[PDB]
Amino acid sequence: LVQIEYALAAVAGGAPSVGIKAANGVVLATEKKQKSILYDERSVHKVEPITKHIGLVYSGMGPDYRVLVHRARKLAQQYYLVYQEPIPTAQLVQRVASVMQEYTQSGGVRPFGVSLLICGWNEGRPYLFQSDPSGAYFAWKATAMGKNYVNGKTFLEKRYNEDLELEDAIHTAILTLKESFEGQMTEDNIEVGICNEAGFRRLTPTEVKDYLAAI
Amino acid sequence: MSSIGTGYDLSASTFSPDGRVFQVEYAMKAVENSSTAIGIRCKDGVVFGVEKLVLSKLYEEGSNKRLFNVDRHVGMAVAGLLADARSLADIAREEASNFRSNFGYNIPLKHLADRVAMYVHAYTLYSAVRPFGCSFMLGSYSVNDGAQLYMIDPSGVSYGYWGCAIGKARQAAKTEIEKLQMKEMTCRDIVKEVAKIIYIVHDEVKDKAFELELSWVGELTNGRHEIVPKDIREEAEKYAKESLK
Amino acid sequence: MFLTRSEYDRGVNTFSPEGRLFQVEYAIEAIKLGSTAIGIQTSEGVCLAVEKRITSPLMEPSSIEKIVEIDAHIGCAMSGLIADAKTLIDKARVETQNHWFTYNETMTVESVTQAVSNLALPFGVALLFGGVDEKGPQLFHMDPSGTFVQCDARAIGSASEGAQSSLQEVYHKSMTLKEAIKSSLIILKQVMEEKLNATNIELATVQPGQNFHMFTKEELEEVIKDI
Amino acid sequence: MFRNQYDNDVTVWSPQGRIHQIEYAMEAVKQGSATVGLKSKTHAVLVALKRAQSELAAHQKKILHVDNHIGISIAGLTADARLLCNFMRQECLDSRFVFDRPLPVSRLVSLIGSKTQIPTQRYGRRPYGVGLLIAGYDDMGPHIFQTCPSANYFDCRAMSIGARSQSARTYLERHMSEFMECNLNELVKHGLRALRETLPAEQDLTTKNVSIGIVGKDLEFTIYDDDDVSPFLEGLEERP
Amino acid sequence: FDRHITIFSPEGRLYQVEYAFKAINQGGLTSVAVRGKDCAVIVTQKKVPDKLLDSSTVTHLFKITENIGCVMTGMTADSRSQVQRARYEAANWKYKYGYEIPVDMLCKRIADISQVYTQNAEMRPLGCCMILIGIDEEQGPQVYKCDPAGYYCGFKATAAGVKQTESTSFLEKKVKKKFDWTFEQTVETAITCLSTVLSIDFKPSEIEVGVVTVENPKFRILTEAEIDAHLVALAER
Amino acid sequence: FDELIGLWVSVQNLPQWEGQLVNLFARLATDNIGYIDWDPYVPKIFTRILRSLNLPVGSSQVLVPRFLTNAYDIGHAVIWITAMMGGPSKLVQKHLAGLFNSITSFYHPSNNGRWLNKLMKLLQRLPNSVVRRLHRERYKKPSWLTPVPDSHKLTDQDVTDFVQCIIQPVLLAMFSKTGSLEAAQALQNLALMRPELVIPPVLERTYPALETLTEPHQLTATLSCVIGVARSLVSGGRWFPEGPTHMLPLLMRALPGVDPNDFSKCMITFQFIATFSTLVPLVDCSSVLQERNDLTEVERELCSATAEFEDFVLQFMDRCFGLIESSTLEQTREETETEKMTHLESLVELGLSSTFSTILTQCSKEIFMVALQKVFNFSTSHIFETRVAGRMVADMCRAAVKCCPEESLKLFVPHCCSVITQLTMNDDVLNDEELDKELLWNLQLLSEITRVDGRKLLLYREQLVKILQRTLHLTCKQGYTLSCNLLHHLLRSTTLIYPTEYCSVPGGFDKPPSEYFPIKDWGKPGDLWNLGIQWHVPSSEEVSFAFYLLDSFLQPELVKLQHCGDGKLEMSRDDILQSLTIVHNCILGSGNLLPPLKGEPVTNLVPSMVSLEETKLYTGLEYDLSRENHREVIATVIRKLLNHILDNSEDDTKSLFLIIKIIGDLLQFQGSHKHEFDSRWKSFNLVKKSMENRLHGKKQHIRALLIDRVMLQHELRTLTVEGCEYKKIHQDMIRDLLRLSTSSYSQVRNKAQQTFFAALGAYNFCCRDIIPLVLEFLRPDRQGVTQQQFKGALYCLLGNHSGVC
Ligand SMILES: O=P(O)(O)O[C@H]1[C@H](OP(=O)(O)O)[C@@H](OP(=O)(O)O)[C@H](OP(=O)(O)OP(=O)(O)O)[C@H](OP(=O)(O)OP(=O)(O)O)[C@@H]1OP(=O)(O)O
Repeated sequence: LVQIEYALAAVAGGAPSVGIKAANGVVLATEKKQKSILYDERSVHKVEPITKHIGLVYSGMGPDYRVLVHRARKLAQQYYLVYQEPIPTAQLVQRVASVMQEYTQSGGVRPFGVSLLICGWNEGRPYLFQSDPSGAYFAWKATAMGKNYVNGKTFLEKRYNEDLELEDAIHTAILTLKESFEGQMTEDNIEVGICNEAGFRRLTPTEVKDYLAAI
Repeated sequence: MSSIGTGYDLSASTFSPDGRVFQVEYAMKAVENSSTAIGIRCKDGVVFGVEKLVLSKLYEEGSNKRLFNVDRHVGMAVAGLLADARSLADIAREEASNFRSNFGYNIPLKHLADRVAMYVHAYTLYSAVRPFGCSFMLGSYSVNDGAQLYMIDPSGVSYGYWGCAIGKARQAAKTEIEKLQMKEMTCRDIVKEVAKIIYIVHDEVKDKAFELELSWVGELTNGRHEIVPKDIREEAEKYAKESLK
Repeated sequence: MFLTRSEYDRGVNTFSPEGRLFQVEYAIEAIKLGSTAIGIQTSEGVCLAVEKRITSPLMEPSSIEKIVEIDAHIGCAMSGLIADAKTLIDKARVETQNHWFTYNETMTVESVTQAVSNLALPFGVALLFGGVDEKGPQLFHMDPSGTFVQCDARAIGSASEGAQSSLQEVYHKSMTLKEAIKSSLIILKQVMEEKLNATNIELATVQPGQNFHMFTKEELEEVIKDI
Repeated sequence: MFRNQYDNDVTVWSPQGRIHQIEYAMEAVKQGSATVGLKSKTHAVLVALKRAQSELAAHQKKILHVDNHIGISIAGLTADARLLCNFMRQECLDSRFVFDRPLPVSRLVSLIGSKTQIPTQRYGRRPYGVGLLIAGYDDMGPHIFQTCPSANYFDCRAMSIGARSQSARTYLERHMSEFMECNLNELVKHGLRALRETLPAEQDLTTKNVSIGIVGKDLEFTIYDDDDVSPFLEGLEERP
Repeated sequence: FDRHITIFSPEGRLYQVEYAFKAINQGGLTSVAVRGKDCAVIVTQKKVPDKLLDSSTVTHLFKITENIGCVMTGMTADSRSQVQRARYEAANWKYKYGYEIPVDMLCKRIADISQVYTQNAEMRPLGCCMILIGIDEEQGPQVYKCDPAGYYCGFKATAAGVKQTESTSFLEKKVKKKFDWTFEQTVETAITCLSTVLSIDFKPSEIEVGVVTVENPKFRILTEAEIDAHLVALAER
Repeated sequence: FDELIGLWVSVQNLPQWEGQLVNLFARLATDNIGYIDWDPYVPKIFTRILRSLNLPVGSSQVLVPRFLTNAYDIGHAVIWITAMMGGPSKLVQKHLAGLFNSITSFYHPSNNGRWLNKLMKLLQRLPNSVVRRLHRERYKKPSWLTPVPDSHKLTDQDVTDFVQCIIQPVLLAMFSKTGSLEAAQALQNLALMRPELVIPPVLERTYPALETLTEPHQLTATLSCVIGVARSLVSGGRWFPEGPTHMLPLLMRALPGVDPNDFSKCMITFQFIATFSTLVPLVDCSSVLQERNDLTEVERELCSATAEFEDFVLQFMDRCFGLIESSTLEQTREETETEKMTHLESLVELGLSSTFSTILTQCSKEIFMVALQKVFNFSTSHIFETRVAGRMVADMCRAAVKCCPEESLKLFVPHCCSVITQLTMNDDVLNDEELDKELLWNLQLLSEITRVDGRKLLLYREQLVKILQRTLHLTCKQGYTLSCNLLHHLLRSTTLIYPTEYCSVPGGFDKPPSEYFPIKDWGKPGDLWNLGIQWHVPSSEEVSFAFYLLDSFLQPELVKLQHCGDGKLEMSRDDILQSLTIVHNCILGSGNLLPPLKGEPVTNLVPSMVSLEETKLYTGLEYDLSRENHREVIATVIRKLLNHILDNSEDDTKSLFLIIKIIGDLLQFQGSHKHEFDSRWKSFNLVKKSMENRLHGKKQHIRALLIDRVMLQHELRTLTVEGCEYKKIHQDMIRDLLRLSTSSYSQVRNKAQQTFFAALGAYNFCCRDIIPLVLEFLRPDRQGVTQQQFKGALYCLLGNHSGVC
C-alpha cells in the first residue's frame, strides 16, 4: 500500500526517539520539546509503561500512539490473565504489530502514523524492538526514529558496543538526541525510560538532570 | 458567483480548505428558499405563524401543515423541506415520549431542543447521510419555566429566541419583530402582530396564494400547544389585511 | 450505428432528469439475447414452443431444458441460458409446493408468476408461465424487469418482435390447440429459417384434462409432418 | 456537455439548495399513465387509464387493494408501487389486528411518507419512483391523498398524477366546486371526464383501458375492471 | 481522496485534520484559559449578533461536572456534541470507578475519541476545541485543552480561536515575566489578554468568565455584576 | 512519384512500410504545392486517415485481427491534408468537412474512448498547420525556398471554410473530460485567421459557465479556452471589433475563481487575470468627454468601462487577501512543526505573486498608490506566520515594490526597520532561541522587500545596515536565516544585472498627459527594435555598497571561521552553522563581483597541440582586480575548516552540508543559478507557445516575455562557461569534495556527490584527473577503507542519471 509509505512519512517527521540495548538493560530516550512556555511539560508523557517490565516510546503521531499504548496494555494483561506470568517482550510486539497491521488491511481507515520502540526485560535478558506502521517488527541493538533518524542510526552505529552498561547507554542516548536537538536540551524537554532487572521505569526529571550534567 | 469542482461540497464528511462543511451550508440555503415561519415568545406564551403556500387550488385547505404538535406542551414551526421536517417532527415527538417514559414528566424545552439538535447534528458529519434541509422553531410554555422558544437550523445549533424567523423573508421579519415589545405583550396581542408580520413579508408577485397557520401555547391554553380558534385566527387575518393597508 | 451515450445512462441506482433508470433499461434490452420461445394460450390449453439449438450430436437433447415443469398444471419456457433462470424456476416450484402444503390446492398461474416476480425484485430472465387453473388455461409473460402480464400469445427471445407481430395476426380467441401448435411451429421455423425437426425445438402443452406434457420425439415429428 | 457535479446520489445538496435525485424521481411519475382521484361527501373514486404491452397482452393494473376501506392507484415504477402496497397492506392488517378498527387514511399516508423519506437521505438507495393516489374512507369521511417521490404527501379535494395530467387538473380545478354534492355515478363521470381529457384526439376511453376504484360509506373498496366499467362509461357524452 | 478524507498526504499530513482547525476559526470567537496558584479561569467572548435572541442561551461555558467546567471554541453544534460526550464520560467514570474524573483523564478521553474521527475515513473530524478546567485533588488547578487532532496537553495558560496566536504571544510574554496567581490577577490576565488582542475595551455583557478555585472547587459561571467587579477594577489602572 | 503512390494505393494491409511511405508523401506535398494534383488520390488519403482513427462503428463488430498499432500518425496526416488543400478544386476541403462530419459523434464529451487521444491530436494540430501554411504563403519573405504559386494559395473563402468546418468539433471538445488542453490550442490558432467566427461561440459558452454553480467542469474549460483566444480577443481585428469590450466584464466576473477551495480553478483564474492584464494597459482613460470625434463607438464604450479598473485591482485583492488568510499553517502536531511548503501551495503563491505583479506593472500611478496602500495596511496590521501565509504576503508586497521602487519602498523600509528595531532592543534577544513572531514576520517582510532595483534602494542604505548589524548574529535559525537572505537579496539587488520594468508599453506608462490615448494600445506586439528595456546595470555607488556590505558582514565571520580552523576560537556547532550560513548567502548574493578561482594550471593531463582555451564572455561588470578576490579567501578558510570538521567534529551534519554548498558555488556560481535559469527557460517556452501569434512572423510577443527573453540571453551568456583550465585550486576543491563524497553520513555523501558530479562536467579533462583517487578506496589491497568510504567511492563512480559516470 501507498498509505504505509505515507504513514512512514509521518513517522520521519516526528520527534527523535532513540533506544539503546545495553548489556544489563535498555534505554529509551526521546525528544520532548514544548512549542511554547505555556504548556505544562509535566502533563503528557511520551515514554510510557505497558507492564511493570515493558515500556515503549514513539515517533510520529501521539494520538495514534495512545491507541496502541492502550491496546498494548490490554494485550499484556490478557496474557497475564491466561498465564499469570509477565508477557515476553517479543510476544507483545507480535501482538501489537498484529494490531498495527490490522489498520492497513481494512479499507475505510488509514494506517497508524506512529512507529513504536518497545523495550523490555524478561528472563534476565533485555530487548529492543521497533514496530513499523506496516505491522513489521525488527529487533535492534540500537536505532533512531523520527526527525533525521538516518543520521542518528549512523551516529549510534559508531558509538554502540555490546559490553556497554545501562548508565553509559543513557549517556549515549542523550548524545544521539543532542546530535539533532536544535537548542540546548534540559531535564524538562527530554524523556528517558529504562528497563533493567528491576523492571521498566521512566526516569524522574531530577534523575535526567544529573545525566545531562555528566555530559 | 463561481462553482467549485474539486468536490469538497459533495459530502458532509468533508471540510473545505478554508474550513467549511458546504453540505450543511447548502442545506441551510434550502431553508432560505422556503416561505417564512415566525415565532415570538411573550410574557405568557409563544406564538407561531407560517405562510403556508398553496401551490394547487386542489388541495384540502390545511394540507402540508408546517405547524406541528410534538408534545402536548411543545409545538414545532418548520421551514425548509417538508419531508425532512416531518422526519424531525417524528424524532422530536419520539424524544418527548421517551423522556416522559423514562423520567416521569414532560420534556423541558431546552432539553428537547438539545436532544433534537443532536440528531440534526449527527446527520452532519457522515458520508452515508445528508444534512436535513429544514430549520425549525420549538416553542413551549409551562408554569415553572416560562415561555421557551428555541430554533434549530440544519447545522444543529439551538439558540433561545425572543422572536425568531426562518425562511426566505426571515430578515425583514426579524426587522418587524424587532419593532415589537414582545417582553411585555400578552399572547392575544402577539397573534395580531404575528399575522400582520406574516402578511407584510409575503411577496404576492412571486408566490401568490397562501394560508396563514397560527399556533400558540401559553397561560390561555393551560400550557397546551394548540392550533388556536378560527375566530381569533380570522380576527388576526382581518387585522393583518387592514394593517397592511 | 456509431455511439450515442450520455451522462445519465449506466448509473446503477440513479434517476435521469426524465425519471429513468437507464442502467436498468439497457440491462432489460440485453435479455433479448435468448433464443426464441412462443407461448399461445387457447381455450383447449396453452402451448409452449422454444428452439433448442443443439451444439453436437454427442450431446443429449433431453439435457438442456428450455421448457420446465413448474407443477403438474404449470410449465414455463425461458429465453436465455438455463443457469440464469434456475433460481426463478426453483423458486416457482417451491412456491407451488408451499402453497400446496398450506392450502391443499393448486396455485394459480398468476400467483406463481407473482411469486416469481417478487423474487425478481435486475435478474435478467424472461419467462413464459403457461398453465391451467380454475380460470381456464392461462399464459403469463414476465419480462426481466419483474413486470408480469397475462397474454394469450407471446414470443420472448431473439426475434421476439418479429414473431410477436406474427402472433398478433394468426391468433384469435376461437383457436384450437392444434392450430396454436402449428402456428407456433410456423413462426419458429420463420424466425429460425432452419428445417424443423425434433432436435432443435422443444414443445410442451398444458391442457385442462391432462397435466404438463412435453412432446416426445415421435409425438413432435407428427406435428412437423404437415408444416 | 453540461455535466452536473451534484446529481450523483440522493445525499448530495446542490449549491442552489436542491437535491436533484429527488427532483428527478419526481418525474418518474410523469413516466406513468394518468390517474384521476376525486371525492364527494360520501365516496372517493380513483379512475386510472392503463396501457397494454401489445394487443394480446392484458393491460397492466394500476388500482390496487390495500384494505376494505383504502385503495390506491399508482403512476411511475410499478416495482416501487409493489413495495408500497406490501407495506400499506401490512400496516392495515396490523392495526386491524391490534385495534380492531380500520386505519385513518391520513395515518397510513403519514406512515408512507415517513417510509419514503428514508431513501431520500441515506446513501446508495434511490427515492421511490412512484407517486400514489390514495382513496380511503374512515371516520372523517372520504379522503384523496397524493404521495410523491419527494416523500411529501398532499391532502386533496381532487388530484391527477401521471403523464399529461395537467389537463385533468385543469378539468378538476374547474369542476371541484360541485364534487362534494355529487352522487356516485356523477362523481365517476367527473373522474372519467378528467381522465378523458388526458387523451389525444383519436383516443377514447374504452372498457379495456379504464379502471375505476370506488370506496364509500356503505361500500368497501372495489375495483371495477373490463365488463364492470361499462355502466360507468355508457353514460358519458361524446368528446367535445 | 487524499485531501477529502482523513488519510495521509505524500508528506505525511492529514488535511482534513488541518482544515478542522480552520473550522475552529470560523466561529469568530476567541477563548482564553489561564491558571493561577489556587485557581483556573476561562474567559470567552459573548458576541450576540441578533438582538431579539435570548442571550442567556448563547454560552460557550459548560458545566461538565460540579468540579469541572469547559469553554468551547469552534463549530457550535460540534461543540455541544463534544460537551455531551464529555458529560457522559465524566458520569461514567464516576459510576464505574467510584471517584470524580480528573481533568487530564477527561481531556485524554475526549482526545482519544477525536483520534477515531481523524482515522476512520467515513466521518469527519469534529471541528472545535475543548478547554477543560477543574481542581485536581493532588495537583491543584488544571487547565487542559484537546484539539480536533486528538492531541491534549496541560497548560499554564492557553487560548483557542481566531486570535489564538496573538493571545498565546501575550500570555507567553506574561507567564515568563510573572508567576500570575491570586484570584484577582488571574481574571485580570484572562480579561486583559482577550481585550488586548480583540482591542475592544469590554463591557460585562460582552464576555463571560468561568472559574474554579481551590477554596471552592465548584465550577462557577460569573455574574454580570461580577464581571463588572473585575472590569471596573481593571479599567482604572 | 507515380510509381511509389501507385504502390501506396494498390496495397490494402497496414504494412510497417506504408506508414514510412505516408511520412514521405506528407513531406512531398508540403514542399511542392502548386504542382502534383492529388485529385485522383484525395478520396483515398482521407479514407485511410479515417480508418487510421479506428472508430468503433456498427453493432459491436470488433477487430482483434485488424492492425491498430501504427502506420498513420496524425502529425503527418495533418501535414499531408493541409498541403493538399487550396487551388482551383477544393475537393480537399469538401473531404475535410466530410471527415469532421463523420467524427462529430466521437468528439462529444459523453462519447470518450481510446480513439479520443488521437482525435484530440487531429483537432489541435490541424488549425496550427493551416496557420503555418498561411504564414508560409503570406507573411514569410521571399527566399531560396520555392515559393507557393498564386493559383494554390489559401484564399479568403478557402480559410473561412476551414474554420466553418472544424470549429464544431473544437467547441464540442472544449468540454472534454480529458481536460480541454488540445481544444484551447485549436481555438488559439483558429482565432488568428477568423476571430469573428471563433471568439463569439467561446464567450457564448463562457459567460454562462462562469455564472453557474452546478456545472464546474465548464469553468476550467471556458477559461483555458479564453487564454488562447485572448490576443485575438483584445485586438479587435477589423472584422470582429466588439472583441475586447468583452474583456473587463469577463475579467470582473472571473474574480470568485480566486478561491481557497479549488486549486484547479484558482490556477486558471490567476492565469486568466495574468493574460488579460498584460494585454491591457489599465490606465483609467475614462476622463475623455473632451474628445468629441477621433473615436469609435466601440472605443467610446470601451473607455467608459475603464473606470472599473480600481474596482478590479481592489476587488481582486480582497480575493487575494482572503486566500492568504485561509492559506495559513494551522499546526496540528504537538511534537514537531511543519516548516516547509508543499508543492500545491507553492504554486498558488507563484500564481498569486505572478498575476499580482502582472496587474501592478500594467496599472497607472493613480491605481498603484491605492494598491500600495492596500498592500501596506494588510502586511502591516495582520501579522503573519512565516512559512506559507507570510511567504505569500511578502511576495505580494515585493510586486508593489518591484513596480515603482521609490514610493513603495518609502512605506515598507522605514516601517519594518522601526518595528524590527523596537523588537530587537532588549539585547537578550540575541541569545534567545525562539524569536516572538512579530520580529519573524517583519524580518521576513524586509528580507523579501529588498530584491528590487538597487539604485532606488541606496537611499535606505544607512538604516538598513543597522538592521543587519544586530539581526545577523541572533541565535535562532528563523531570524538569522531570514536576516541573511535579507543580506542575500540586498547583495544581488546591488550587484546583478536585471531589467526593472517589464511593462507592455516601452519606457513610459506613468505619464502625466492623459490627453493622448492609452486604450488604443491593447496589444502592440513585439517591437524588438524600439523596445527600450530599462536595465539595472550596477553603478559605482552600489558596487561600493555591495563591497562595503561584504567588508562589514563577510570579513568578520570569515576571520572567525579562519580562527576556528586554527587552535583559536573553540566554536559551537550552532555557531559554525550560523557563520557558514552568512558566508553562503554573502557569496550567493555577491557572486557577480568577485572573479572566479585562479591559480597555477594542473600539469600532466593531456598533450594539447592546437590550444585549450576558455571562452571569455563579458556580461557587463568589469571585475575589480585591485581588490582582494573574495572567492579565494573564502576557499582558503573553508578548506581549512573542512579539515577541522572532518577531523575534530565528524558528526556536524548541518554545517558540513554548507561546506558542500559553498564549495559548490565557489567553484560554479557567477551571479546566475543553473537550476533557476533552467526553470525560467522552461517557463518561457510554455508562456511563448500559449501566446504564439504563429501566423505573423516577426516574433510579435507581449513586451513582457520579450524582455524576459533578453534576460534569458543574458543569463545564458553569464551561465555558459566552457572548458576552462582545471587550475590546481579547483583540484583541491574536488579532492576535498571527494573526502565529503566518501564520508561517515549518507546524507552528506549524497549531497556531496551532486556537487562532485557538477564539478567534473565543468573543467576539461578533470574526469580523467580523478580516476585513480575515486579508485583508491576500491582497491583490493588498500587496507581498511571503511564500509561507507567504499560505498561512497562507488556511488561516486556510478554517477547519476544525466551527468558524467
Ligand atoms: O533560442 P531558442 O529558445 O532555442 O528558440 C529559437 C529556435 O531555436 P534555435 O535558435 O535554432 O536554437 C529557432 O527555431 P527553429 O530554428 O527550431 O525553427 C528560432 O526560429 P527562427 O527565428 O529561425 O524562424 P522564424 O523567425 O520563426 O521564421 C526561434 O523560433 P521563433 O521564435 O519562432 O523565431 P523568432 O526568433 O521569433 O524570429 C527561437 O527563438 P526564441 O529564443 O525567441 O525562442
